[PDB]
Amino acid sequence: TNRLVLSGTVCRAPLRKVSPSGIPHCQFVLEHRSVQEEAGFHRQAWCQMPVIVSGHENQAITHSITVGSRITVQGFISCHKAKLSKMVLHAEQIELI
Amino acid sequence: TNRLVLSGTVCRAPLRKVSPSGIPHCQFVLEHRSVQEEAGFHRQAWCQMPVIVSGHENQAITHSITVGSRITVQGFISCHKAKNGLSKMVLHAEQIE
Amino acid sequence: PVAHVALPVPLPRTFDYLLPEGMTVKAGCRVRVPFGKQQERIGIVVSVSDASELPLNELKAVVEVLDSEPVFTHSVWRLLLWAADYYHHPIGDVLFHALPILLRQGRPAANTEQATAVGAIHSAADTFSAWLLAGVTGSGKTEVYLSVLENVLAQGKQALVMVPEIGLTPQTIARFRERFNAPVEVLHSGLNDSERLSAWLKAKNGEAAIVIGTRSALFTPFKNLGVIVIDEEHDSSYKQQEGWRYHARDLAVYRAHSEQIPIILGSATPALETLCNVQQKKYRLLRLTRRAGNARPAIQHVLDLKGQKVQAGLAPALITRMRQHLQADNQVILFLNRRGFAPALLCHDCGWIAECPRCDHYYTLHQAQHHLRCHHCDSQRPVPRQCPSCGSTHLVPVGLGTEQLEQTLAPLFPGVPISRIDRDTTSRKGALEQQLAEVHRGGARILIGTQMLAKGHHFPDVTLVALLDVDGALFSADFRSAERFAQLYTQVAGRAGRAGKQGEVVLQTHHPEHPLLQTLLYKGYDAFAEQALAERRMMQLPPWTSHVIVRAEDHNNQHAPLFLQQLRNLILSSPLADEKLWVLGPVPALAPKRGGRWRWQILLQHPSRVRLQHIINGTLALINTIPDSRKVKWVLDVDPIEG
DNA sequence: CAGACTCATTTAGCCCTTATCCG
DNA sequence: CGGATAAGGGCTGAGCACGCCGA
DNA sequence: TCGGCGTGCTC
Ligand SMILES: [Zn+2]
Ligand SMILES: [Zn+2]
Repeated sequence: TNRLVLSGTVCRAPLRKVSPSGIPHCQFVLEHRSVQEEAGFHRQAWCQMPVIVSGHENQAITHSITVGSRITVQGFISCHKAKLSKMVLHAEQIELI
Repeated sequence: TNRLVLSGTVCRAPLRKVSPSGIPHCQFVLEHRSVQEEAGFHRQAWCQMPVIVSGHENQAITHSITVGSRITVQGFISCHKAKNGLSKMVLHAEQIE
Repeated sequence: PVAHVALPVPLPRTFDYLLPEGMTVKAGCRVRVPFGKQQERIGIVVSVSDASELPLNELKAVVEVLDSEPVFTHSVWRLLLWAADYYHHPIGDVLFHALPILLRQGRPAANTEQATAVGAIHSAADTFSAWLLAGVTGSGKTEVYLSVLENVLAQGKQALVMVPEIGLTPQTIARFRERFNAPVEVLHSGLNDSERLSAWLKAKNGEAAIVIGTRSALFTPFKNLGVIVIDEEHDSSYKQQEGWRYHARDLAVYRAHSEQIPIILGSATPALETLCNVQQKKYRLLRLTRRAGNARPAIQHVLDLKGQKVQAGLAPALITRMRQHLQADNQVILFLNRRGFAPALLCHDCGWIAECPRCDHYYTLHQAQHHLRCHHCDSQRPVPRQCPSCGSTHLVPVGLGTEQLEQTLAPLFPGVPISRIDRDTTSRKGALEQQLAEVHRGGARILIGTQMLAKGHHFPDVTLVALLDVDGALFSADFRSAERFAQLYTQVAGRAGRAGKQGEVVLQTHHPEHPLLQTLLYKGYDAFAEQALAERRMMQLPPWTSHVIVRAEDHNNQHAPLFLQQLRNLILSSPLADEKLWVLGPVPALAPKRGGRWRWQILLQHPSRVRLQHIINGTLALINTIPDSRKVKWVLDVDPIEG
């Protein structure tokens, strides 16, 4: 069991690159600001999440993700060591509004 | 919408450092191992995302963790602060098996 | 004629009044005189003349003359005038501060080395000879005091004994009463008004032989004063910091000089200025190091703190040493100059820390009382449950305090009682005695306390002294912090061990290679004092120069900077000021906000104190041209002990 | 593991308020 | 039971008639 | 029409 759903705005600029295998790749950092529940007391939650989508055909949404009121990305998440990007996101499903 | 579903084993023994005016907290590290597959190739998922349990309502389930056990923790993703910037990314557990 | 009358008014001017025919007054006589159309206040006559600035018919009359004899003696009056001129304070306030409270309203006035030192003091008699007694803690300072006092009393004169704190008065008056058949009397703010007036009258008459008290006992007149004794001259209690800010030691030295009587200053750790005067041949030193009665010196150790598994602020080596000493049925004392449970409360999510708006200072956490208390304005606040910024409930105590130490050493030591003493737990007079009673019972006990452990209390069953969180004296902006830390460390370490048992001292720090710590640990306090005095000689510091600080407090941080800039401009634009004068610009003090009011200061430096005094007098005469002098609280502090 | 130089202790006005001893 | 006295606190260690401004 | 706040002076 490994899945994530996150809603937030984009940060910096959406980089789009083509892998040598022919699968387009888009990398961007998501800015999240929301309020959640913690021990029955409401508190705000915030984080910065780099998203590296590696879709080929279903990633057509990436052409219009630079500007968006609500950007939602869903799919697998896994982080790694960086000997400064430690927590990374490489989901596949992307939704706008 | 900020919700994360994850499963795996425990890496570090849990800590029960209490807080003033009650509201105890649990400090332990979750180890997750799985694989990801899609169109074109397959991906690997492995790192050590920490999990934080707060409040006395969930205190009765934090027991019997010991050192390694297959558990699933649900919750949102929030960051922390330190002298090295973000320095970590903890998971706020809401539902525990 | 016209009589000059001083009143308790913050103005450096003496009013002039017309004496009706048939009444005569002298210098320093209380006179009931009207002041405006409000009430007939009480004033003191400074001098009598024949001419006044105002027309003679314009002046008013004096209702009644309380005393036909001056309340102050000639020497006391001269000292009061000299101090008023030196400290740039209004004469009326200075004169009335030296009077008893009951008289202010006009109520009816109504060893081989020890023998050598005593012989030298006796030989230097009937002359102004200032002596300094320096030696290891536990020496025969009291024995030398008794010897010199009995030698003085052999001629039938009187004596004055000064102590820094009220709590030390009983422990020495008991010995004085036991040794001396002559009556003795105390005088301090602890006593009632009637008792203080009785002490004043007995001192004036001359029936009382020895007067023992704090800095307020220096102004008491004596029928025939023979010697002045100052104990623990390096203490900061001798320097007043409210109202008239004088120094007891300097005034006592001036009194000895004017009256031509011996004065003895005794302290284990002499102040830097005293040692500078000794080097300048102004004072005569006497070293009575006699091992404090064949008592072995303590063993000093330095333990590195970096990269160690500290359990509640204690290193494993320190824990093992404490356990070993407690196993041998000996008490252990730990020094931590903190109070409360945690010095600050920190949010684990966003880093928010509770801060006092009126002080810009982090709140101190108390767990027993369960509230946040400010240590600068005594504000009371409850312990927050959620962070006001992010709303998280992960507030964690951070830092170490005596309360936390007492809480956390219980699991480590199963059957070792723990005793903690500080200001918080000593709010009652009986509370102190019972806690000291428990220590005197012997056995095994752990003592946690602040600098209150360095007072007159002596524990004969403590063998290990450990200092915790000594950081702050090595990275301080103040140049006197090292001296204060060294004095405190010497006082605390001097109590380690006893004549029979060998003491051990362990110091915990993150910088064991610092020259200050090495010099203070592996060498005596005298070597560090000499090195620091030489270093200050290389620079320009108050031990070798004169510093006067003009502090200004602003309710809105607006008028103080401009007022201090105008004052600096007046200081620089004066024929009295020379190039050698060094004046720093308006900068915030060490505490930019203490009671909701911003603080700014100006530092004046000059190699000669007389020239600086003349410049300050000229500027004060020229203050009247500065606008907006109101609504700003400013004071002059001569030779500050802080900043 | 999360803050740096500090902190903390000390004596001495003044009017108003509260609680206690003595004739 | 009333008078005198000891212990504690809260802002302040100069203040009032006078004139100006906001409510 | 009346209360709160910013000035010299008091011999
Ligand atoms: Zn917070
Ligand atoms: Zn405060």
